Amino acid sequence: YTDKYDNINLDEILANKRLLVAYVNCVMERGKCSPEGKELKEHLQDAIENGCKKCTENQEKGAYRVIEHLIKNEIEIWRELTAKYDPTGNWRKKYEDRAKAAGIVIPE
Repeated sequence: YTDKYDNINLDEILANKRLLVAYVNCVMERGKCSPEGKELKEHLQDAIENGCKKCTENQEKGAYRVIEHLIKNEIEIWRELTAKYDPTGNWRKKYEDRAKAAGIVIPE
């Protein structure tokens, strides 16, 4: 399935810092996107900008895996992503509330 491909690529991105940086740069429009990077970026952007209006259930889950990872481990990147895609902050708040409910402490 294309879902399986997304899942293993997300597994790779979250495990390898080089891939995560390349992916984040692709999402932030400051680096090249591979075809899979472009596909995952579409859903991560949809998640932050629009609450994943067009994401399938598996795509939304995949986007949140990266969101929670960034909130917990790369807060500065999470802040850049939300300033770019959700400055209004309603979706940002929904995800931050979910991460806090998972016990993640978020600095101001």
